[PDB]
Amino acid sequence: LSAEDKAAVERSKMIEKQLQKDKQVYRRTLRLLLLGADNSGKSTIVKQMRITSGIFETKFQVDKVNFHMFDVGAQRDERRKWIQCFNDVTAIIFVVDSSDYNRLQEALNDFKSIWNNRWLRTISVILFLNKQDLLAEKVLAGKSKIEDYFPEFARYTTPEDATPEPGEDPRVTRAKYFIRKEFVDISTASGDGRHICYPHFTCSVDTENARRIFNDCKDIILQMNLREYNLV
Amino acid sequence: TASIAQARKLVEQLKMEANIDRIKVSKAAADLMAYCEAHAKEDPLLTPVPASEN
Amino acid sequence: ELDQLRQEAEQLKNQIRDARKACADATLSQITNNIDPVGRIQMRTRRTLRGHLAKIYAMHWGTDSRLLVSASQDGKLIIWDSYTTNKVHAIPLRSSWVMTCAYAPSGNYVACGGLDNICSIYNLKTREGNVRVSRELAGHTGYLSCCRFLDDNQIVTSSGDTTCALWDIETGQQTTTFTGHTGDVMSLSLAPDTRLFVSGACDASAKLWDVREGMCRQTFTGHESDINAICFFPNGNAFATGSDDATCRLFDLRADQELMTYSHDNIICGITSVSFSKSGRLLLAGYDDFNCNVWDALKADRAGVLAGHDNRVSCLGVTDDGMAVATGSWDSFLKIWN
Amino acid sequence: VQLVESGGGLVQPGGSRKLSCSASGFAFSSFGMHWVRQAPEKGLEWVAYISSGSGTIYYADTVKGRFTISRDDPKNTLFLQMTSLRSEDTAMYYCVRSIYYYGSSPFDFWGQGTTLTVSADIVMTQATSSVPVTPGESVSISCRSSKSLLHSNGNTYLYWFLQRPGQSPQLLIYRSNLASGVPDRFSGSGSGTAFTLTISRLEAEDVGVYYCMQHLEYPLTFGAGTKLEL
Amino acid sequence: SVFFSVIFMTVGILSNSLAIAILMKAYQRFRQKSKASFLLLASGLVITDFFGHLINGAIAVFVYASDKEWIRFDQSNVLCSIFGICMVFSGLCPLLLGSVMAIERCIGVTKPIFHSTKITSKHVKMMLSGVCLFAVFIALLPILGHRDYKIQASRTWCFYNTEDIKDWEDRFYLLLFSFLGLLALGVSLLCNAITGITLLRVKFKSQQHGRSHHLEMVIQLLAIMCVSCICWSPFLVTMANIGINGNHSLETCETTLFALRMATWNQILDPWVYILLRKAVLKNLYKLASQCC
Ligand SMILES: O=C(O)CCC/C=C\C[C@@H]1[C@@H](CC[C@@H](O)CCc2ccccc2)[C@H](O)C[C@@H]1O
Repeated sequence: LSAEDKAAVERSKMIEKQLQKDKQVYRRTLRLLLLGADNSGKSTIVKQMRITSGIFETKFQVDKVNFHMFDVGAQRDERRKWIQCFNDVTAIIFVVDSSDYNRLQEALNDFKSIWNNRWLRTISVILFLNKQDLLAEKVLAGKSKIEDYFPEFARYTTPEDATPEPGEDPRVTRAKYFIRKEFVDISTASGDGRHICYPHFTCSVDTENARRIFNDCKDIILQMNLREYNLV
Repeated sequence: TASIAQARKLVEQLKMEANIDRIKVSKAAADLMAYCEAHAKEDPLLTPVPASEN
Repeated sequence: ELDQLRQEAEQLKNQIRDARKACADATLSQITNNIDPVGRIQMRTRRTLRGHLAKIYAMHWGTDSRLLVSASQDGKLIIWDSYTTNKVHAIPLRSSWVMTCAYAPSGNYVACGGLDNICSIYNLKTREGNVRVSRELAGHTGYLSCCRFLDDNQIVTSSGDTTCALWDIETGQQTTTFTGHTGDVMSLSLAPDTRLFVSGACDASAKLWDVREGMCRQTFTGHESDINAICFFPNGNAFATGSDDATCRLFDLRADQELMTYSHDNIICGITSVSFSKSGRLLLAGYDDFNCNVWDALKADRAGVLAGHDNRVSCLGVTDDGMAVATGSWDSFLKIWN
Repeated sequence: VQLVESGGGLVQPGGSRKLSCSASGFAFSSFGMHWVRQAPEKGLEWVAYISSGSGTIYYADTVKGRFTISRDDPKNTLFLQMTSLRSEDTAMYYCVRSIYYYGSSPFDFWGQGTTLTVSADIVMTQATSSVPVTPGESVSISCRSSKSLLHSNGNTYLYWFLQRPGQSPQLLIYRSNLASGVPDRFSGSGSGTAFTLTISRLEAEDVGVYYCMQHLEYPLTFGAGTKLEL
Repeated sequence: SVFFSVIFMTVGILSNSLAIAILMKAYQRFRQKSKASFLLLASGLVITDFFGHLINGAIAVFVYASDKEWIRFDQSNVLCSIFGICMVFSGLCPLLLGSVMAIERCIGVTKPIFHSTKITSKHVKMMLSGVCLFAVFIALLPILGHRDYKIQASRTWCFYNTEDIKDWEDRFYLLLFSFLGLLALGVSLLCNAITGITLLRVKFKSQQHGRSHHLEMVIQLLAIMCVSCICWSPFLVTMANIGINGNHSLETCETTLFALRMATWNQILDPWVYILLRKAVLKNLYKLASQCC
């Protein structure tokens, strides 16, 4: 056999060892995608996690578990093309400004579009209803409520299992639960049972945000293991 | 006034493009067929070449 | 006054369409019916390349039919040896969301890009032995969709910002910027003459671009959805465009109209990559149905199917000599067919 | 790129010595190191070889058991521990880097080397040892081998090295395929058995000795060396 | 009697072939999503079980088809030692690879993040190789101790010395085999019970809408815990009694052969309760069988 061929085979073996060493780290870390319109407070969420670039990167550690959060910085409005590259990720974080009711319809439409995507139909979508304090203040002001924009709010009542936090006004509870019900009925529709949403109420100063991320990611990986054990 | 600029630019582009000459489809089809038949001998995918030459 | 220009543009479009139809003397089928069929072109996997850590999205062959470069979203560019399967190089990319790669004809430089909007040109013949970033150029406001080398000092790149630009490596500045389509650009294809190249966009249109003169000479609108693949005919007179409509259309520059539409009722998945054989009779298009089908350019009949993949076939390319065909898929396996 | 050797000097019979070499300006681990000895007023002779990551090591049948090669990747340094030094070991050792892959150029950079004084396979035989020539004429150095170097894959494993007065051997051709850093004047031709190094125009920088080497098999063997004067 | 071993082989061969086919078809898909560690372990288990039933069934057919004249075809004590390794091995692999899998799914359900990020496929392959090496070692340990396997009273299979137990070496080997088997079974049962309890808790505590793959997992865990025990505990207890009570035991060779029959029915039914009895796999197999034929 040729000596140059043997040296090339040795170089290939070394490259394979390096690829395995890199794949180790690649599998160790988890990937997360953060989506949300400009109105949403995603920038504050990214900057608070102190625990012409077309893509932005953010890394944090929750309970020793490393997470990679990517957010598009400079791209056009369209999303159907570059969204395909972010498949195979651990989960997608969708942020929406629950206070402003005008942009709420566009947020629901974007969530439905991201949920029914043929390529992302196997990735769970994390939902963080940010800016709950502003929504509460607005609905308590009584000037403009959700009913002016959504007609179903006139005949929707708070569920029987709705557990509000101590000191919350019934109107705030009913509004947030109506928003959560809208999101859940948009998600379950054509859910396919392989990917589910995780609604969570948060604000711009809640330190438990990363904890919710870790909690729902621990469950997403669990479902992936059951489908494997069942050979779905 | 960017809309007027875009409109005039589109109109000038269409104008300069409409001047391109065009021929019948029959000539282009015959040329493509002749080209395909010419290089048919040097296409291992088309004509299976012996294993020794792979 | 703007409605006046709108109606003038509409009238010009109608005139162009009428002039184009007037030249439609006959269809390609009526001329290619008498020719003999290509027959069952059965292909077998000769080499199976493994080592990629993530989805394979882009690949390209160099001047020689032996070396092969492939790009994966793990941040690794691997130079594969099609004959011995040995890995030649491994480049750790600074951006993991790579979407395009190119191999310069000189065999010394290789470019790549993606969502980072930056095109990094890696030098393979560096005297230090290790791969070094020769030039990292920026300026695009969108993800890079495709890249192709014209020479060892000039490179053309497409971006999602709807505009294309020709770059000069030694300086790192846009030599000429094109007007742009009405949507994000997706694919590029250089003509064998190096003077012309056609690019496809999400607006279902294709425009013929000139390297020296930054203007569009011809525009095509035969597709009904986003064009995801495009390839020039070996003679440089025509090109095929792949779209998500599960149909591939062959556009001829001299005729300036669609000559053949490759489609089948049983196919509903979109096309992701298209390539021509050295002779042009065999059209190889990758479909989202996890299978790659071969089409007869003249007869439009399916000559074979390459179902040696388990995921979306994302990229495929035929060697300059037509000895073997490489098909890449998201399954992280790159197989070299006959 | 620099390869500075050290550890030379005078040694007594039966002693030992550790010749070190400092590498810089390139990925030392990525390049395989080759120790080549050169007896006084004589040709080159391969000694040992160490691959990348110490995954493979080879020695010459004449030096097996005595010399042992080792490389420290963390510090980018090479070491050669010699044992049972014989009187014949008087020679100048050179360290050469080589990377192997399709389109590469093994033995591209030769170090300054170090001087050390004491007290069946393919063989390359050159029919010519001296060729007097003046400016304006051409030269064609011939080479003969006992076995056809044309391997089944079709690669011509032929290497030419030009050593100038005071300088180390410089790579001219690694496979007809001209090497880097050398003008186009140098060219190679011939079959798997016979080879010829043809220079179109002879300049004042060709003065030196031209050495031939085969690379079909790992154990290397240099030729007598053809000297050109001008 | 021959008929018995032959019907017990062909069934196992077909079961393991179908299981290997389904496992490869599933690994070609799931490999792109996760480590597919469970699939790798299942494939390894089914493969080792298959080779078992073609190596021990072939030897048994050769020895029933030789009028049981061991003195004719077995004089140097070379074949009985091979239907001795091939017996011990098969057994201890089918159980000790049933334990490691239960330990995997136990961590995958109790600590998914840990099984995903910390446990790499390389570690799973290393554990599989180590289990195989330990199995073949325990199967070859008697040969490396100046002793060999003696022909059992049934004159149809060679195994550890059962009759005429005099020294403690045979007792030692029997007790070690029984202890290893019982420990593997207990570990598998404990892991399966923990996984089932965790699933039941996390599911009956949740009321969002999820439960598609939990009930099937609990059913599979219960089926495995039941079949493995009911089929192996008899043989293991028999070997333990023979080793501790010696020749004074009251049991006869008939019950030992029956327990052999039952343990050989943990390796036909293992390719079943692990893979072939899944809803998706069942429907796919049935549909393709109805369509092809
Ligand atoms: O006595 C008789 O009647 C026949 C005796 C020949 C014995 C077995 C024949 C074969 C079986 C192998 C079973 C084997 O893998 C069990 C492992 C095992 C060994 C020992 C102790 C516990 C467990 C296959 O199922 C097919 C065929 O029947």
